[PDB]
Amino acid sequence: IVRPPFTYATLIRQAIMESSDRQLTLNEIYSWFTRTFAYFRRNAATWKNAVRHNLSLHKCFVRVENVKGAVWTVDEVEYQKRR
Amino acid sequence: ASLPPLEWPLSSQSGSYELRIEVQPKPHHRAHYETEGSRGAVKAPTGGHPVVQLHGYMENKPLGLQIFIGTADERILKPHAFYQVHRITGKTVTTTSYEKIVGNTKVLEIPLEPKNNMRATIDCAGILKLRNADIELRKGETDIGRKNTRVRLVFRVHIPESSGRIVSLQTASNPIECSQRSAHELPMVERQDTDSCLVYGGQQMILTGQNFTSESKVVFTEKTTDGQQIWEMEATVDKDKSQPNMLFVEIPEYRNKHIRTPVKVNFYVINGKRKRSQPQHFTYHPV
DNA sequence: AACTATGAAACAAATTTTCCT
DNA sequence: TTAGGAAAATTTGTTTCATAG
Ligand SMILES: [Mg+2]
Repeated sequence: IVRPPFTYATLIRQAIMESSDRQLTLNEIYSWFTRTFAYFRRNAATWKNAVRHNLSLHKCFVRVENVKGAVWTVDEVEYQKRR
Repeated sequence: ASLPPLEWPLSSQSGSYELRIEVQPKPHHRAHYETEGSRGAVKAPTGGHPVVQLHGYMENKPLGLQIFIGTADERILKPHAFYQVHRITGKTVTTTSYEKIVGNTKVLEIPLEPKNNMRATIDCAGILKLRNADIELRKGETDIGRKNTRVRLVFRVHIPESSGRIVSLQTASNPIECSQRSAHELPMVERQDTDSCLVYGGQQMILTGQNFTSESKVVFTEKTTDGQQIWEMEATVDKDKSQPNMLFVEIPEYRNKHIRTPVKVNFYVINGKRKRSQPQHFTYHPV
C-alpha cells in the first residue's frame, strides 16, 4: 500500500546480503519481498517479473548452480559500479 | 498417551529390544496427488510388501507400530513436509490400520501382535504428495520442495517397561523416489559393494541401483566442513550388458597419499547434467 | 541526446500437476 | 482400483521493446 523507496536491485541485494549464507534461491528472494513490505503482497505477476529481470541483467547478480538447483549471490565489487 | 516429537532422534534398538526391518521398500514409487486416484501401497522389490519386526519384546500384548513418511536428505531425520503416508483399506489389504495426526505429519498406526511374533507386513501404506505452493507458503516452513522428491518410510514403536518407563525405538527405511519423472531420468544407488580402502585404491567397487546407462559416469569428491569443494576425480566406470542393474567402478587414488588419518569422501553418478544421484559415503584409509 | 529504473512480453528448458484410458 | 503416459501448467532465466525522468 506504499511503493517502497528502493530499486529492485537494491532490495534484491538486501534480501541476499541478509540471509544466513549470503545466497538465496529465487523463491526465497520472493519470500523476502513478500514478508518485508506490504506492497509486495499483491500484484506478484508484475514484481516477480521485475525481480527475475533484475537478477539476470545486472552482472552483480550471479547464479551459482548446485545439487539442489541454483542460488543467487551478489558480487560487491560489481554492485559497487554504476551506482 | 506418550510424548516423542517426530523430530527427536531415536536409536533402532535399546536393551534387549530391536526394531528390525526384514523386507525393504522397492526403489521407485510414484506418490499420488489429491487431484487423482490412489496409487497403492509401497510394494517391495520381491513383489510383496515391506516388513518390520520387533525382537526383545517377549511379553504377550500387542503394540502399536507407527508409520510416517520421513525426510531423506543429508541432514538428520524429520517428517517430510511435502509427503504424507496415505492409508489404504479393504480389498487388497490385510493390515488393520489406525490413522493419527501429529503437528502437520500424518501418522499411520499398525498393530504388531504376539500371534505373528511382532512382525507386521506393511501393505496398507501409500504416499500422498502435497502441492509445493501450499507447503512452502506456510507461515513458518523454510523447507525447499523443488527437486525435493525422495522419502524414507519411518517406523516407530513404544514398548512399555514394567518400571514405568516408556522405551521408544525407531528405524527408517531406504530412500524411495516418488517423482514420476525423477524415476525415468535420475540414476540411483541402492547398494554399494564396499565403503573404503587405503589411499591407494585400484580395488573394484560394485554399485547396485537404477537408471544406470552406458554414459553413467561416477565422480568422487571431497569438501571441507564449510562446503567448499577441494577435490574432484572422475573414477573409472565399466559396462556390462548381461549384468542388469549394477555398475563396476575402479576406486581412484586419493590426492594426498601421504596421510596419517583416515578421511571422508563422497561420490555420485551422473548421466547428463541434471541427472545426478545423491552423494554417497566412502572413506580412504592411511597407507 | 543518452541513460536508468520500470513495465510488459516473448521464448525456452526444467519441473510439477492434472487428466485420461 | 492401480498403472502408465502424457497434456497442461508453472517456474525459472533470458532477452526485447517502450516510456518517464
Ligand atoms: Mg546476472
